[PDB]
Amino acid sequence: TCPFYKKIPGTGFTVDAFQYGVVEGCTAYFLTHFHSDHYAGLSKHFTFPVYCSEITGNLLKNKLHVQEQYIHPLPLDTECIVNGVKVVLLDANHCPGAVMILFYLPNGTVILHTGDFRADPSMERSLLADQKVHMLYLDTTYCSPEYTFPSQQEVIRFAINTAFEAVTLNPHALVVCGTYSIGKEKVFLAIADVLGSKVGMSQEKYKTLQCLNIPEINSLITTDMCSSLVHLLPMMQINFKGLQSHLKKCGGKYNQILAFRPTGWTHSNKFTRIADVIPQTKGNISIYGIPYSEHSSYLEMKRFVQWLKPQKIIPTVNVGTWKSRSTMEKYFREWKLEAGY
Ligand code: NI
Repeated sequence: TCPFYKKIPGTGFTVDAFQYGVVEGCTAYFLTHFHSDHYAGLSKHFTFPVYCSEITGNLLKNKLHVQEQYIHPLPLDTECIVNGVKVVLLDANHCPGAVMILFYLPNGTVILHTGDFRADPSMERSLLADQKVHMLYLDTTYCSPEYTFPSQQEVIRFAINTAFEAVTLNPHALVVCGTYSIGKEKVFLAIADVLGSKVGMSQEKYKTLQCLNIPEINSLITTDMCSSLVHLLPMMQINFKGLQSHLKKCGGKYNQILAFRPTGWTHSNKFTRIADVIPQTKGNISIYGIPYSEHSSYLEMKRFVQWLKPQKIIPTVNVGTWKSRSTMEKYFREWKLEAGY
């Protein structure tokens, strides 16, 4: 059965609730983004209305074969009416097509569901600037002060310089990048761009990328692996065995692999600065874990919330243990007392 934090009170609406069967009283299902924990349950047999971004709608149609008649894509930053309720989708600064949803309830309550987000000061000049928000359903993934990581910009800088240096020293090195979902496409795109290569990948991943409306994409990606020196592979294959095996398949074109695993936060963020990051090496294979996050750091989340000043917060992540729930509630209270709302 559908949990309470996936329901929008006073509406016919749910958010990211497709794994529960038919939800009692649900007249429209919103989907914030195409990540599997959120889309779980959707397919070609789904016959209710789904509301989402254009990009998300492209993936529903082409990857899960949902029928066109039930996909309702909405423009960003635009007041829209859905079953008699005013809504707005806003960019979530998560993966491609990821939104936050503003709901304007009949009774005057205003609710913001962030879906999955990376809070940014640029959100303080969206349509959020104009009015008060009563409830905030918040992506609390890294809601604890030990969660620090660098900006996305600093991480790409590190990666571009690393890859550029290695291939310039050895023109027979291959660069490999791990993936398991949409998101983080800048990692592999920026590296291909500095090396003047296209990024090569399987047919299923190429398809997924063709749904994302990225400008001049046909110029960056390809399924011909032989013509590319930046390869994408599934994240699980980014280990010494998986990579040695892959190198075999390249038939003596390359004699070295430099690979990257984009993670979220790892505990080595507590001690090491981005400039100081070093790989794990075995033979002619090196692997860098790089902390490219698409979720708010603690400080980025705090800033957004203390700006917003919601009357009530409902977490959507880490909600399963009393210890986590308790911890999050203590931080909300601090933030509230510190800012004075
Ligand atoms: Ni996500």
